[PDB]
Amino acid sequence: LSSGINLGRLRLAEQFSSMNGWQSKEDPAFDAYVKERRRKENYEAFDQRVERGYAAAAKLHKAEIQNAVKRRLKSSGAKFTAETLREMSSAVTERLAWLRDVWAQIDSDYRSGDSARQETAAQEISAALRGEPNDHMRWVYETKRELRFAGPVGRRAIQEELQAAELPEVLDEEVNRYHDLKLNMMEIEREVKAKYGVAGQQHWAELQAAK
Amino acid sequence: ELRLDLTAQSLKEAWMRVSFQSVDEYYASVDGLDAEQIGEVLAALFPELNCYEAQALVQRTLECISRPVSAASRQLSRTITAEAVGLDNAPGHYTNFLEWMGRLTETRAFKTEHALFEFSRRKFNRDDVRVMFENYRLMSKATLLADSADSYSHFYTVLKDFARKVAGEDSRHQIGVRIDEAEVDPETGIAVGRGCADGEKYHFTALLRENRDHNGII
Amino acid sequence: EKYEPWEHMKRMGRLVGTGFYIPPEWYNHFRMFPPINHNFQ
Amino acid sequence: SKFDYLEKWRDMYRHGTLEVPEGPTLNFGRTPDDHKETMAALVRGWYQRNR
Amino acid sequence: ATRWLPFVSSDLKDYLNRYWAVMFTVGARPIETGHIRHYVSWYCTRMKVVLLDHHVYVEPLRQQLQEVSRTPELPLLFVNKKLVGTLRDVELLEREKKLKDVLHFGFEWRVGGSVAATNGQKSLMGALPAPYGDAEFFRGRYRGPPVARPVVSLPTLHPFA
Amino acid sequence: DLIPKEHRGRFLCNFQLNIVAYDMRVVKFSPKDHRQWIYCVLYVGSGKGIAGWGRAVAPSTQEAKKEAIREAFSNIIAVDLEQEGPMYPVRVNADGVRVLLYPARRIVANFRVADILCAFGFQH
Amino acid sequence: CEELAHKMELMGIVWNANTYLNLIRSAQVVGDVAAVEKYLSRMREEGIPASIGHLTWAVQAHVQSMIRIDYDALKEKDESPLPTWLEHLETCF
Amino acid sequence: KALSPYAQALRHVALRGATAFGPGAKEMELDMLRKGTLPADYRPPVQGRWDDTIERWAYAWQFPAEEEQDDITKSVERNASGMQA
Amino acid sequence: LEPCTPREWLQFSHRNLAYAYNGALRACHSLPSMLLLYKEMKQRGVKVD
Amino acid sequence: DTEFQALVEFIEGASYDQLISGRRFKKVYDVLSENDDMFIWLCHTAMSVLNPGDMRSRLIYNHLRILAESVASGEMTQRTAFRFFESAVRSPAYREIAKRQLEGGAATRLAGISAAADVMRRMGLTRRPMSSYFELYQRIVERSEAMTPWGFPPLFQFEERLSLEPRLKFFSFWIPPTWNRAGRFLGPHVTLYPGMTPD
Amino acid sequence: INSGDQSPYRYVEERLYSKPSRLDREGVKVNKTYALQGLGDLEPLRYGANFGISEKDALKYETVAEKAKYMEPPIPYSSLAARKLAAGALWPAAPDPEGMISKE
Repeated sequence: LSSGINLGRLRLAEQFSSMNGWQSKEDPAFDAYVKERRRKENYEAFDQRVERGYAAAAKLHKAEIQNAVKRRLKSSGAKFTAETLREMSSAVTERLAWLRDVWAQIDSDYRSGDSARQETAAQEISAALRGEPNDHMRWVYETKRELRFAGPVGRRAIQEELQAAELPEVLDEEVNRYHDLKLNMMEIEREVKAKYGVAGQQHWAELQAAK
Repeated sequence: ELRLDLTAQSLKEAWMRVSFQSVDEYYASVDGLDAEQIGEVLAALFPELNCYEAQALVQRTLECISRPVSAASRQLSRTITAEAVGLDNAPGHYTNFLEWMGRLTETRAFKTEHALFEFSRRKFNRDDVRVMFENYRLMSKATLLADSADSYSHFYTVLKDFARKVAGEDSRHQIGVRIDEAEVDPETGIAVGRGCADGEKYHFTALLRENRDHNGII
Repeated sequence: EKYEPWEHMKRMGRLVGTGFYIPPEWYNHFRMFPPINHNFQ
Repeated sequence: SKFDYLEKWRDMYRHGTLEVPEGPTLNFGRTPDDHKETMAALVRGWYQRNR
Repeated sequence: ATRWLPFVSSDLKDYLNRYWAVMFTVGARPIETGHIRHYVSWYCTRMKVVLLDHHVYVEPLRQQLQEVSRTPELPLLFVNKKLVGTLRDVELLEREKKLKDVLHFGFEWRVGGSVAATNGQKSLMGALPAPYGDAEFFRGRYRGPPVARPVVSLPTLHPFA
Repeated sequence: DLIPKEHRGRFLCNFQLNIVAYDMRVVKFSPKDHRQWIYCVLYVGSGKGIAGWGRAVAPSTQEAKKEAIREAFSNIIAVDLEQEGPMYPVRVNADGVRVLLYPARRIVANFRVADILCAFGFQH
Repeated sequence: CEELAHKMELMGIVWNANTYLNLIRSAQVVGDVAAVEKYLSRMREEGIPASIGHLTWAVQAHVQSMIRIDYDALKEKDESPLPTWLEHLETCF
Repeated sequence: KALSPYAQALRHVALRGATAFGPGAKEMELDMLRKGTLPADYRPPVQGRWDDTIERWAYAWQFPAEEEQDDITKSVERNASGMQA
Repeated sequence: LEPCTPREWLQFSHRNLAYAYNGALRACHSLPSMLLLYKEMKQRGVKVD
Repeated sequence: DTEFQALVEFIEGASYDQLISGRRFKKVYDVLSENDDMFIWLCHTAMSVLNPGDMRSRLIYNHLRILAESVASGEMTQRTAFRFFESAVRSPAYREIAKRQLEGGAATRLAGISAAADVMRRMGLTRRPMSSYFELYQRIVERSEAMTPWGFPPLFQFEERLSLEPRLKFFSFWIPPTWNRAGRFLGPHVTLYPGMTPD
Repeated sequence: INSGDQSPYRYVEERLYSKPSRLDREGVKVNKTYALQGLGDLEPLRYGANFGISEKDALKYETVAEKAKYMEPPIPYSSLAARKLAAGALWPAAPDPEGMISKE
């Protein structure tokens, strides 16, 4: 019917159909669009290795949030509806933005130049790539459970202490998922034998004799 | 090629004697000097140099700011053709892509991954496997952890010799015949060689000398 | 015809509609950008 | 826009008009005790703004 | 729905548009037609052979073939309205393993480099760009296995094969 | 690993199994050796919309059951239990076996088919 | 509706005052003042100005939020919803 | 969350700390490449023209199409004097 | 590789090692890297071709 | 890396046994060749031949991008992914777009493949941080889908059935049981394929 | 290869193209006949992983008609298939013509 919309998309079709009309100085409108894109990119873009680490961490956090909501549904016997899907997606997006800022700290450290800051950024990037989960998250879960089970004055104290810290929103389901999973025995025996040596071996021998 | 490379380096050092790149300038591919400036200086300093050679010097001087030799694109042009990549009436884009691809191929990761590809294609022998085993054995645990950060360094430290082998006609060892050293008596200049046949029946030792005259008999 | 991508989309739609299956992201993404149809043209 | 303000501040920093500490002041998520580090980094600014 | 009628047209373009693979020949070149038939049948592609000796419109079709192929060579093969060429070109495509695709799908690989010359599986050893060139000035470079060559001609088994 | 990867972390319901049939089947590997494997067909159901049926051959009953369950989870399907059953007659013919599925207010099938209807959740 | 808007983005039909108005209305019909504020913030961080219609539908999101709060789960805690009602009226005025 | 652009920029600079005003990731990659200390992990920022071309393609798949540029009836509406005549 | 058994002694030779060292030198990409290899060539009895 | 572990095990075992054995080479080769890179590169090569301006091309581009992301994340299996891919490729709009593209003298296909390599690196669709670029070099310098006129490998599963019939004589895909003398081991349980001999 | 009371050609034929060889390759425990291990890109594309169709699964169907009815389509493409395409090994090279010469 050749309207404004149809004519606009028809005109946009051929320039990108070819390889000529969309180059560095051919289309000023496309040039301005790309300039804005690059202006935003140079600010919100990280270094490559930190980006890889951030991708791994974001994958882990997405999986954990999904596991939390699945735990809620399995426990309560409800059914996964569109409202649940939207809540899931919104929580995931919030957590991704939060840890995006966290890895903004990490990237700034990695690019600072200071040897100690670059060192710390390097070990944390390496841990993220190897997939070992953070200790900050462990502390967050422990503190959330402590707040849940604390009396009123203790709750107020911790809540006002941490209210400005900007910790991520953790679902009760996620905290309980962290807490519930059992603790391994080999790591415990290794740690006790390393921290106490012969006393550790003697204690573990006594424990196994009890077994 | 050597003439052009050295002239480009001389001009780059002259410019540095006389005098960082931003993202916009990098994308525009505008170096510290312009093609017109390079052409004018070359024409002034070198009268006899022809127009085609002057254009070549301009191109090489412009390109040495990025990569000194950049000989990979010239070769890759023969392997990959414009029609094949579907870029026939866009020579500028074709050359841009060829430079991009050659400078990427020159990278360490590219060599490591080509070596891995060939290993998967089974073009190694027991000698190559032994060399890889020696490299891995001498590689230490702390060095392994250090190279795991890069994720290509630990592959390369093991495949380095096989990386040479896979690049055949340009860098591959040729195991030729063994060449020993002469063993002749200094005083009488006699060489002693051995020969056997039938196991224990026929055994001979031949003494060979240089007959200074042209009258040699056996 | 039993293996058509449209039929796969419908089967995943019923699975997700039961209420005890967790949809993949590609289900909603293909609802947004459905398979390319040979018919009607 | 955030980026317009941020670019203007970039130009001000380049000209020396404004001073920004080297390294992140608002830091969180990396260590269990990080709001404390942020407070330690912001004490000077808070006191100067109040007085 | 209609009676069977052999197709005839004075235009080479009608043949190209109608038949996928069409070869024009004559009865005086049986061996070349036999070889092209062997190749096409080996690759299992429907092919129409047209003898121009008794074909009506012989001169029109012949001049059209000559102007499209830029040579008088009666045994000629066409696929997707293009010219693959005579027996020599068919043999060349068979040699470098592009005939399967030019017949089945109608396009010649333009990748560059030969696939026939292989010692084993096909890989990329020796394909990477050489820094600075100078592939010739490494006199002790790897030269490959000791290829053997014949001393005399070993008379051909058949005057045709 | 019994559930395929595409269906791994997605089922929110507990499945319960039953076997349509076990059987003994002879399989030829070479003209000089014939082995005597076991053939099992079974189906799994959740009782809330998700169910499937699989079958397999294996040299042992447990191996056959494992493979059959893997196939059943591969070929799992689903329905809608808003009305706990159909709302119109469905007549299909799967190469000789002609099956009618119609609405009701109870289960009006023999025991074998009633078990499948329970697996699906179709009470009406 | 949300996925149609996302498809507009991915197809390059950039969002507009009307698109954000549709999103705000969709959030209001259920009473998501949080999503309404996030949409207004997205508009603000973009160049488009929010208009009196957007403010109207923010107020409507507020009234729906007042309606939707769970008075049974509030009673079981013995908590008056009056502070929440006052918060809503304060922000609207 | 509901942060306005001003507070968003302030938070950005708080999260970075005077590195936000530095060169940038691409610029630091360029400098590392020229100085020769570029880990094999990194994609070298090389051949700016072709890199820009491919990035332009990638952004081209999202570029909006201009719609309804000008309407003659609206133009006639706008000029008061002509409509009065 | 250092020859240890007589089978490898039947293959070891300085002028032939010149071939392997030329190949490594050509593979090298930086003059500073080739300097260590050439210094080792000279430290060894490798015949320079 | 798991593939690094496989390479280490292979070299260890070969040096231990003083021979390269079929078992151990099979193990290392399988560890090396188990990856979805083939399908993701298939899908992105198909995406390349599209036009960034056409709206139908944009729809196909996003469909194939979603498909590649899903297979990479492992949500959808290879067989289902191939069914979706072959449908989207056999579509008539895709063939019209590719035919329009191949006509010009300057086609944006090369830029498409390069941007595909960059996207694969960034999105983490690869096995190693810089594998996509060697993949691209291989696809360009070696017979693959990137060098075909349509952007998919030259198989009859990716061709039109109406285009299949008039070219090759195959029938009018199993050996009839009446053929008791076909080959040494050929029987009715041995399948055949239109344009290839997988044997 | 080691050939006993049989020619090497026939031995490799049996160990490549055969019911027990295919079953062992798919991973079915057979003893008298074995497939050839680790052939890289040389094993037939019919028996490459991610191609063809699984004979361990095909054992489940008692008749060829039942196999045709219940057997899902084969995967069109694979890594080994890409290698074969690159080598040009998707169709054997044409042998010399025999339909135009007499039998010697």
